[PDB]
Amino acid sequence: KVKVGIIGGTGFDDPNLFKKVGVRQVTTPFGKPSDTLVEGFVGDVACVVLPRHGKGHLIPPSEVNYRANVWALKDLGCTHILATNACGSLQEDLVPGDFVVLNQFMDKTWGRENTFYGSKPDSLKGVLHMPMAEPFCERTRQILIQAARNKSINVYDKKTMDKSACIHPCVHAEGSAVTINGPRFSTRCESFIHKAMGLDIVNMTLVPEVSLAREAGLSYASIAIVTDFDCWKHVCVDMVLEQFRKSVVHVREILLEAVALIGAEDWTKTIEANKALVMSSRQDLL
Amino acid sequence: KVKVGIIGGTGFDDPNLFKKVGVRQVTTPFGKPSDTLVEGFVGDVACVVLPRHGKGHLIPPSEVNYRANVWALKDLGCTHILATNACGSLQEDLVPGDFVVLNQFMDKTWGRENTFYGSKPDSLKGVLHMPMAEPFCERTRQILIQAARNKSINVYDKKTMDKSACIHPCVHAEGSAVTINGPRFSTRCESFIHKAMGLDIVNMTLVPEVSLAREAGLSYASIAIVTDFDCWKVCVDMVLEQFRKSVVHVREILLEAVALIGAEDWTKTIEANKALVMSSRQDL
Amino acid sequence: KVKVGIIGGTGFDDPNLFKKVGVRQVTTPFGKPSDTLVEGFVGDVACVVLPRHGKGHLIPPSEVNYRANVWALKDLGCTHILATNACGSLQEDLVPGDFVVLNQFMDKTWGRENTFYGSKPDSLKGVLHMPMAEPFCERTRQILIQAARNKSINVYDKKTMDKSACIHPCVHAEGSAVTINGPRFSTRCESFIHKAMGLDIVNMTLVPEVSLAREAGLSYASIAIVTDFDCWKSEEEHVCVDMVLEQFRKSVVHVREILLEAVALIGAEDWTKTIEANKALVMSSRQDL
Ligand SMILES: CSC[C@H]1O[C@@H](n2cnc3c(N)ncnc32)[C@H](O)[C@@H]1O
Ligand SMILES: CSC[C@H]1O[C@@H](n2cnc3c(N)ncnc32)[C@H](O)[C@@H]1O
Ligand SMILES: CSC[C@H]1O[C@@H](n2cnc3c(N)ncnc32)[C@H](O)[C@@H]1O
Repeated sequence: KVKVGIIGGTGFDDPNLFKKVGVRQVTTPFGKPSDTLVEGFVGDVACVVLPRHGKGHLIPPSEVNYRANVWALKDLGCTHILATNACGSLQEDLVPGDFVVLNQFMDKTWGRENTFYGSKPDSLKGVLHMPMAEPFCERTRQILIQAARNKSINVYDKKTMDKSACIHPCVHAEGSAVTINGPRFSTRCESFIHKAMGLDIVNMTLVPEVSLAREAGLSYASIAIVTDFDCWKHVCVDMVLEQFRKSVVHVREILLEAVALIGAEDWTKTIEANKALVMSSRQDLL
Repeated sequence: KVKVGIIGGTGFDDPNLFKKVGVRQVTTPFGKPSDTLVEGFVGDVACVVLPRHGKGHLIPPSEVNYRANVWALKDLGCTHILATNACGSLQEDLVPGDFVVLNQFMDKTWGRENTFYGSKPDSLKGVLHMPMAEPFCERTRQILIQAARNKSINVYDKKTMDKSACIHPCVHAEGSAVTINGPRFSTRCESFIHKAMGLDIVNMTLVPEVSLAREAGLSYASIAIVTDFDCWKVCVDMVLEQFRKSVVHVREILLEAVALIGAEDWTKTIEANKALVMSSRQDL
Repeated sequence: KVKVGIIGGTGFDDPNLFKKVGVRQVTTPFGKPSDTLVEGFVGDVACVVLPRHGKGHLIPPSEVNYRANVWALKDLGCTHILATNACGSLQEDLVPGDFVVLNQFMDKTWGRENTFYGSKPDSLKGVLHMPMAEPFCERTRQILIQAARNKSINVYDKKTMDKSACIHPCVHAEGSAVTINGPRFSTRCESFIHKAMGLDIVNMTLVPEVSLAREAGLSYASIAIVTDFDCWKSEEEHVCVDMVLEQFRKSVVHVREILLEAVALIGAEDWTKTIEANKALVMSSRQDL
């Protein structure tokens, strides 16, 4: 049976997705998650919410315990994780107030625990080399886009639609993220180099969250909230929080509809393949 | 009033900038600085100098306590930091013996403490997300450039001048650095990749020093010394003589830059520096 | 005079290279190596082999003690290190089953000890800034290439041969590697970005091994084994552990043949000046002295 975990980032401290049924404080083999987990239901579908940066946003991106957050949701029997991520746009048609259902990323983070497996005592025994060519669960990506359509939110696909058909605010049907380590924002030089590489948005939290989700055998998809233009075009904290304020109502609608849409389908084969993928990536056993 | 801290890179392990008035062996919340801080004056202007690599150049770039160095200067009441940074050139017009007053960078460092704030036990409490689009203090950059002019050094600005102004040796009035972790120098493949990205010089020490200075509310500017062509493109005695001549020039730039800083009002700039820190605290 | 160390990667967790003469259980000032080191002879040349990931391949690329592996081989008197490195191809002409005698790299690793020297108690006292423009030992590179020829394996030299002269499987006489930190494989986005930078292969273990060998005054060369296309070529078999191990199975005998012949070729030459130069480069790179 399906159970959807939700990891909320900047601006999503009041998800208001369901009346809470229960509240749970857990530990994992990798430490404590960012905060208490809040439990409830969307229809018949069990749902669990946690704030990535903890209540009060005291934890910076580089210090978030991504391993504990993902493993805590796995241990509650989540089959899916939906994530929100505030980001800066590197592209003219990705405008503050738009959303992006990411399908690609380039990793520029460092110093974070990015795998559950290793040779040290605070990791699980083994060597896990996971395929990441298409790093998200494509089924769950498409459910996020379909949820946007079902809630009458514009969807823009730059492959099949002229730029003049891009009506803001819109959900972009694809996009690539560069994940930088933070906590500072990029220089103009860095922003132009990321733009020249063809990346669409920049953010501090996607990785290693997406990677650990796949290690945990979970279907993961992110909805990126464009809160600013990165400085190739000026981003600051107050600018980001103000835009997320204007966009959070849509984030809620999409996530709410997405959970219901997940629950309406059979995931048996996908889940079995998620699990089999973890086992076939163990080099120490092969 | 103003007080200018100076962080001396390679070639400045024992700077003879001013008569030593006092010395300060301090400890910061983030550990010990690279060495004792030397206090004095340039005319009327208070000044503090420390060698980034310590006496004897025993501390490699990745192990320099950038947080302690910057915070120690802040605790002494510095309003500005001037820094020197030896570098390799990535471009044909940047020649050994030239200098660069950097205005941009691309960060390839890792494993260094690059922020004063966090939830970790060895940081101050808070989440600080600093804007860094133009990461230096532009007033202080122009002062280093003017100091070079005042000491009869050629200044070349490829935005406002044609190539005829690029007469060596010259101070390049803008430039972008890639900061690598070291300690090894780049491969030819790495050098060509950085060149293709349009970067001007490569160095090991600019970041996180520039980042932490802005976190500390301080105006910061770097004068980079071109010591070599990086290996995209040489007896040691000639290299050392040329570096020696470059150090004389940089010493003159720094002393003149301190006097230039002391001659202007910085009230509003300093208030803006501090306000940028406060408005960058997301946890508040 | 000469003694050749060998660091075996994937496919070499049990090297099986020569008759075991001595088994060394050692420690270094930087900790324990990945496994015991096996000493013996290839023909008349002394040789030492160790598995980079240890016997069970329980040590991931990010956690290998590169410093201890290299220093341990130095302490046993090695003058040379030959390394194998499994990799994915970023280029149409580098096909699974080919090998690459690397001559360049771009480093995207982090969090690994990459130098013997520093100011902390677990390093040697000093500051070493090594030049790395051409980061391999060129004589030892050419010996790997000659060893392929002596064993009737195709050699492809893009500088002197046309694209239609590339016959697979072949040893490529040059190539650039991007070293990523792992353990995950690259995304499609990352793979196309590395390809656009002109890199030839992607791998997780070359760096800092190559850098520390030069710091130790040793001649180092890597033979990269193309086990997959990296995921830019989606119309091919997508990279995974199982595919890598399967291709390595089909290639390992030829890798051993090149290694064993290269060891013999190294012993057949004089290295007095090259070793003196390796050592002098270390001393002239000390910036505390
Ligand atoms: C509160 S502003 C910083 C937070 O917003 C995100 N963010 C928004 N815009 C950007 C940007 N232009 N670059 C990087 N991260 C950004 C980051 O992931 C971070 O957690
Ligand atoms: C004492 S030599 C090492 C110093 O040289 C500087 N440097 C000079 N040239 C280069 C270069 N081409 N690449 C990197 N760093 C360099 C680095 O910042 C380092 O502190
Ligand atoms: C078992 S597959 C992963 C191992 O082989 C190497 N390898 C093979 N293919 C790749 C690839 N496409 N990218 C990165 N490393 C690879 C890595 O260095 C690692 O030790």
